[PDB]
Amino acid sequence: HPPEIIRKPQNQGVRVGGVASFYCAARGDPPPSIVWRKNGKKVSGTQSRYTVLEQPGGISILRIEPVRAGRDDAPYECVAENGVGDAVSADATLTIYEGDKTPAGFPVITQGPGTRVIEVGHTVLMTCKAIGNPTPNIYWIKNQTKVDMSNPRYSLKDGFLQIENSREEDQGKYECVAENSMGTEHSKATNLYVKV
Repeated sequence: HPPEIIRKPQNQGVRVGGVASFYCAARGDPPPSIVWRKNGKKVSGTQSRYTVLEQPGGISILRIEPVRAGRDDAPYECVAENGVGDAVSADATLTIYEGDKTPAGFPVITQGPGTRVIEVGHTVLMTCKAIGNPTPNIYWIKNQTKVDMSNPRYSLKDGFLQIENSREEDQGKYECVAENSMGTEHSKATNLYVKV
């Protein structure tokens, strides 16, 4: 059976020097593989600044950082192939904004997470203060992948990430992402250290 894309990548508008990422998810029988194309050519995670992350659920993420004007702004494609003769694809473009040429209402992170040390068993609240029009959605990434918010110790409070009863496992490099219809901004990433 032909594969189907259950989550299409979305156009991204990002500031020069920032982080861009596209998400794609596909499934099928036989199970499909996902590849990313840029200007019609395969993208390889072997090249610097480009990273391809796979996760269970048929998920592939293309992450680019830092983005360079003239180099990374292009139409991309997610292509899901089953290896037996069928493929499907979905397009998404990366638009890069230099200087103050951002769309009006583009998300601004006025305070991102800062370097923090927390004692085991203590609660930490990581700040992400962002503004935009529309009001931005906020989500959290640790070590390049979305934080699993189904963890009962993790929750969002007005966009801030709360980790209760911290464990050594929680340590890592966190960033928040502020997104709306006008663009996407990643905060600088910072270390959470858990002191035992």
